[PDB]
Amino acid sequence: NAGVTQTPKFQVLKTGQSMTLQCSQDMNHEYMSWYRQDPGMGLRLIHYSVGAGITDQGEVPNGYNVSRSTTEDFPLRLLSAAPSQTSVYFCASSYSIRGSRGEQFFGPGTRLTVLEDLKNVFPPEVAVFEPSEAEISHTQKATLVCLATGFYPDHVELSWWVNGKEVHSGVCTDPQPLKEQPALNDSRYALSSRLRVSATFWQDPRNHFRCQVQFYGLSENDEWTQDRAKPVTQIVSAEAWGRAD
Amino acid sequence: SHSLKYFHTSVSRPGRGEPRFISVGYVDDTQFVRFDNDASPRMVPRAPWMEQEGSEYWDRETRSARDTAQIFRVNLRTLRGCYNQSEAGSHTLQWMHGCELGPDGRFLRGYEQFAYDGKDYLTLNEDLRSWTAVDTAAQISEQKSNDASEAEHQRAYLEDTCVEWLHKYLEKGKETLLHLEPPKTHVTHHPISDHEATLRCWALGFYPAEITLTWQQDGEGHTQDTELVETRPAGDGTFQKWAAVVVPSGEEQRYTCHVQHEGLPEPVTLRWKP
Amino acid sequence: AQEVTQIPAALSVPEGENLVLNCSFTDSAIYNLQWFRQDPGKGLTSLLLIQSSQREQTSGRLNASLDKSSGRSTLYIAASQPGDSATYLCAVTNQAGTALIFGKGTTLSVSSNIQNPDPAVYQLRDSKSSDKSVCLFTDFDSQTNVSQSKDSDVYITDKCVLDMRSMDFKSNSAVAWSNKSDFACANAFN
Amino acid sequence: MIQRTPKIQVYSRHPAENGKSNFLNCYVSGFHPSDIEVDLLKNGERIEKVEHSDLSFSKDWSFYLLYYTEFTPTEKDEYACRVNHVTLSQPKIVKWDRDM
Amino acid sequence: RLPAKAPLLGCG
Repeated sequence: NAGVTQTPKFQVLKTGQSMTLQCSQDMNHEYMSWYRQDPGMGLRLIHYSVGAGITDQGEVPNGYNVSRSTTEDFPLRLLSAAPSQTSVYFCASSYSIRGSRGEQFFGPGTRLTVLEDLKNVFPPEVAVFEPSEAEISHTQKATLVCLATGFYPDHVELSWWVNGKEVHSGVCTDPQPLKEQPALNDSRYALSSRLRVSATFWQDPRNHFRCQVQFYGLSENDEWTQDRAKPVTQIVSAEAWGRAD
Repeated sequence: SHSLKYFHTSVSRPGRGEPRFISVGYVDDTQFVRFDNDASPRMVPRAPWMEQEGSEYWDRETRSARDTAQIFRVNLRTLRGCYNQSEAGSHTLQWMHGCELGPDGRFLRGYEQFAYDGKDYLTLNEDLRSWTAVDTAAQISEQKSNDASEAEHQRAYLEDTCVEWLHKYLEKGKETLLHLEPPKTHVTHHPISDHEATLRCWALGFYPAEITLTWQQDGEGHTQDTELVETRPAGDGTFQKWAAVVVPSGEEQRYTCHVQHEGLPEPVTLRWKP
Repeated sequence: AQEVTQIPAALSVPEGENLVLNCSFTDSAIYNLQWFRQDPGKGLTSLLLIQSSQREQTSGRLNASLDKSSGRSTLYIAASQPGDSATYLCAVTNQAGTALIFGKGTTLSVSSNIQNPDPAVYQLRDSKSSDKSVCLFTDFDSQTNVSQSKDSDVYITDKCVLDMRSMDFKSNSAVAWSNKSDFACANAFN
Repeated sequence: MIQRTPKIQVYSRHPAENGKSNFLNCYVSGFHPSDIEVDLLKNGERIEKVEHSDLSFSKDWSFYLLYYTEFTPTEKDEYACRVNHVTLSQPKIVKWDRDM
Repeated sequence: RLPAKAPLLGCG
């Protein structure tokens, strides 16, 4: 069983556009539900189903439709996208609500951003900054900094790759991005991450270090006539080799 | 006693969409609310003394009825599977629940019963803490619910919410709800053959619905073989009933009708006079 | 409707310390209460399910209690660890018993104990181009808060902790940068 | 699955007097299932301004409905209740008897 | 006033 699957993971919408968030589960569950998650608002119920062909309104149904023609599928339609519908959308299912078998399974979520204008959409610029001479000599450790700048909306996944292998330890990224113009409300974002290895490992020139930023921008569907490359979903990365200094 | 009862009916119509769903509310023998998902698909007032409730009440009651309709749709699918019936046939799920007050006005008792296709399915025990299977294999869903938990939620409703609101309703409609209307009584004579005549004992314009009509013969302690009609509504909130006894023609004045009703200080006795 | 509150919204405890996450709900007529963990950028994962007739549920250092009548659940996290750092969400069955209603969650941060702090600031050069650099404040105490810039041409990140498991070594760090050359990494942090 | 045939009572709210406004009642009770067709007739013709009570049921789960209309009984006019139900081979017509 | 909860019926 795959459990609860959601597509897409990220989406940009123009105000007024329609959009179906796909949800499926292969656990034969009767009970399925849609939530939106917003800062300082928590997880709010949009619509829910207690079986095939049966749906009802939740806490915040307005602006959204659902259908449940099968057990497997519970699609959520935004009829006319508005900025207020910018949120993270979670689909959930359970074997029961009232029973001992009451465990609720969530999908990975869909990050949706609705914009008045796609004009404001930019991919990140990425640079890797090599460790300090002073840090190496003092600590015998080497900190690399990755910096992603000028991206909008906040649709990024930053990952480190050492010798073409994804790093899961010796790393931390900022919990939030910074607004580059905090005053402006359509402000682009900056994000930093750190990779710390031994002075030994950094000083080995056979070792390759690459910071990767996966940006989720405009899909093939979206119109784009600006004197500027279409800011599509794309990877932007920066590299550095070790040095025996 | 006083009682607050609701009568829920769900009828599947496969191919023609979601089941038909109706709820009616009674205080004693007076209907005061109704929900119909075919009708304004909302809970609406059905007594004059209910018409000045706020949208808050009607929105809440509408959603409780709606949610019951949706769960009864799931229950109808479960019961179809349980009795291994075709998906083409129409089937009926009925739910009755009520609370009653004693003389003191405190909770006297509660009850709930389900029926599938007009037959007893599941009954809430008198202790309101478990369910009794009347039909074999009848239960609260073991897999998707809990017998004790379901009983608990209904117990709280019956002992608390049902009692509280029964008091509110009895207060709102007290001019009609707390008035005892005694039966207007008379006896009619209907010759049916050369040798026999029907004596019909009438009770008209009475409230509440509970009433006893019995025929006796002078010189006989036992009551006679009696045709009783179903107690029927007049349509103005009062009820009608008659009891008939077939007697030998010419011997009509030897029979007495005896009428018992809450609104009568003592039993009334009638005798046909030519 | 059923209303779920979680107190507090944000919690920060030093690792090794016991902590309680609180959940209160208005309607005691529930079938189940459920606790979930949510890591950043991910979905919810169920930790504990407590049935209406049950009083407590245990999972290692997690022990949740349920008091229906009072309308309370307490998730007790014994001897808290940095890896417990997440958002904890409480859910109960809605009034109809057809869906789950969620509290707004508690964001828990279990701060890593820096045994021998060695606060320093360093300057790091871009691997591609010179005259393009960032400032790194590192090896500071977990109890030391990173100050906002107050310049608007100087950007300063919040702190994060990284784990060099190979050397059983943890270190906090924050980054600062600007597009002006009248800016040194010295006293860039305050 | 049980099936019970409707019991049909046709009667006035008040003792009938020719020329005096009244209410004609058709009370259908003791039937299952709930699906039922009911018309009040004046001289064999369906009455249009007919109202009914909300579907309820008795101790034994059998359904009951009150169909009614405002009417003025006369010497010449015959009133009846036409009831169709799955238990009936043909629609049943019960004439208003003023002594029933 | 109606109950908020309708019991869920089952089999066995």
